[PDB]
Amino acid sequence: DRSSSAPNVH
Amino acid sequence: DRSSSAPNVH
Amino acid sequence: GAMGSMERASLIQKAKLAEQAERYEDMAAFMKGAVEKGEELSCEERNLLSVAYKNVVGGQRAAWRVLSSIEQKSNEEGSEEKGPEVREYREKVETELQGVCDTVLGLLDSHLIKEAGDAESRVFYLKMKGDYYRYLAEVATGDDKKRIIDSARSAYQEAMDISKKEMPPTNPIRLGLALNFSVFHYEIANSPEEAISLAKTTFDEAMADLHTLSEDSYKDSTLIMQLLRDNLTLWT
Amino acid sequence: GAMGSMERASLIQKAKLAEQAERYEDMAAFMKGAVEKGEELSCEERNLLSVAYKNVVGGQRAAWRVLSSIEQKSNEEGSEEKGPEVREYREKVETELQGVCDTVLGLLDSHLIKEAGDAESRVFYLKMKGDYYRYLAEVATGDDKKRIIDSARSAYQEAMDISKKEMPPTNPIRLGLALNFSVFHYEIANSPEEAISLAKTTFDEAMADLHTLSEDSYKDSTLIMQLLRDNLTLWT
Ligand SMILES: *CC(=O)NCC1CCN(S(=O)(=O)c2ccc(Br)cc2)CC1
Ligand SMILES: *CC(=O)NCC1CCN(S(=O)(=O)c2ccc(Br)cc2)CC1
Ligand SMILES: [Cl-]
Ligand SMILES: [Cl-]
Ligand SMILES: [Mg+2]
Ligand SMILES: [Mg+2]
Ligand SMILES: [Mg+2]
Ligand SMILES: [Mg+2]
Ligand SMILES: [Mg+2]
Ligand SMILES: [Mg+2]
Ligand SMILES: [Mg+2]
Repeated sequence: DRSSSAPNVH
Repeated sequence: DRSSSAPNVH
Repeated sequence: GAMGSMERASLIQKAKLAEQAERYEDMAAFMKGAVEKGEELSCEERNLLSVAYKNVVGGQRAAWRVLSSIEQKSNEEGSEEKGPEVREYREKVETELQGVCDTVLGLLDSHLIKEAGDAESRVFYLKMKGDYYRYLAEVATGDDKKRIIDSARSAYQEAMDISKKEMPPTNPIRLGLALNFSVFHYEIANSPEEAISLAKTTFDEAMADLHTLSEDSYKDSTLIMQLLRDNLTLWT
Repeated sequence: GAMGSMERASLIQKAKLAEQAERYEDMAAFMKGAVEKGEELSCEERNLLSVAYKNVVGGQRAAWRVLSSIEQKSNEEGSEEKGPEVREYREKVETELQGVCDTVLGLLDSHLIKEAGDAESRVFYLKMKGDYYRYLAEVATGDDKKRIIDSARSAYQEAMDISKKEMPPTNPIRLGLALNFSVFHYEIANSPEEAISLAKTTFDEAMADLHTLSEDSYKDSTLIMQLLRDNLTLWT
């Protein structure tokens, strides 16, 4: 499983 | 609210 | 790019890879190259061609519908200052959509329809011609629209004629064709009576012969029958 | 071409339209044109730029990962390991991904980094530089990889230094930067100890000051803190 980075928002 | 046409399969 | 010199088998393999990567524009380009090698397509290959271009135009159609809705809402409000940008961008997406449809119709005319051996494949391609004229009709206006609609109807009618003479009522191609022609009637040709009549007849005749369906195509045929039912519920 | 001849306000409006239509390639092109007008971007506009390019490269990264997995499975001996196609197509997708990263890095260098007035925007653009070097590093092999990694680290470190001097610990940009730098440590730099230490310190210091954070940033900051927690659980 890959690490999570910052998502797209708003 | 449109009619359904044939989908993609496989 | 230079697909003319590429091995046909390599183009098919790359189409399958593109499908796995959800790269549908690439997938379509690979299948166009494969078509242009000049051999008939198999069932699997027809499915690759169909899935690729349907995904591309599907995205374009969805985008066009969003933009057209915004455009119309803007125009309705009628503010002295809004509307030109959305019109221009809707036109840009529309032009791209028309280009893809023209590509598909070109391949059907130049390579696929004439050169099909059997009735099943001929009906599949004539259905596809009907579908891509129908997608052009969705965005057409004025006189050009009447010609495009006539082209769609002609293709679908020829497909229907062959399918009724040559194929069982539960054949997935025959069913998918009837479903799409009924949609054409309802959504494009403003002919709800014909849409309902065709969908009802198709559903009933398929159900009457359901006990003869091979398990291989059972899934696909029953799915189309469900969509006929869903449309009938929506239309009545 | 067209971008340069459109007014800035029109380019922004079209970027927002493209976003609504889920046309992220178009959205990115519009935002590149807007950047090229030479004015600073607002917060909203930075978000448009980020969303657009992140979606484009996101699709490419996903496709690359699929193809690379197939390629590696093929290369496992015992597998029929049949053909150059997957390598060739993986390379094609890789080249396109590198092109997009180069475009973003170019805009950052030519227009955005030098011209930012305030700490928030400076940190945001340096974070973005780190991110796009990190995406290059994901596909890099050999000597160029070491240089790319160094470029990513340098950008992230400069952003970290500014953010610690100038911004509260629960600021969403400071948080997003720290999250991504921790991912860099773990996934790129072979530094799990630093990844965990940074994520843990970031989380604790953010929570300690959360009661001071403005309500407009609460949703975004709490989302990043959850991802820090989730990564920490995954890494330990
Ligand atoms: C054997 C063969 O030619 N197969 C390829 C075709 C691709 C899709 N068509 S269809 O568009 O008529 C269709 C039918 C049923 C469904 Br659930 C979806 C699409 C059928 C055969
Ligand atoms: C004010 C401003 O500059 N806003 C735009 C930025 C867009 C995305 N970044 S981020 O990549 O740091 C980030 C932080 C938090 C989340 Br939930 C997602 C992305 C922050 C500001
Ligand atoms: Cl436009
Ligand atoms: Cl290729
Ligand atoms: Mg040969
Ligand atoms: Mg008004
Ligand atoms: Mg037009
Ligand atoms: Mg027959
Ligand atoms: Mg101007
Ligand atoms: Mg073998
Ligand atoms: Mg390479």
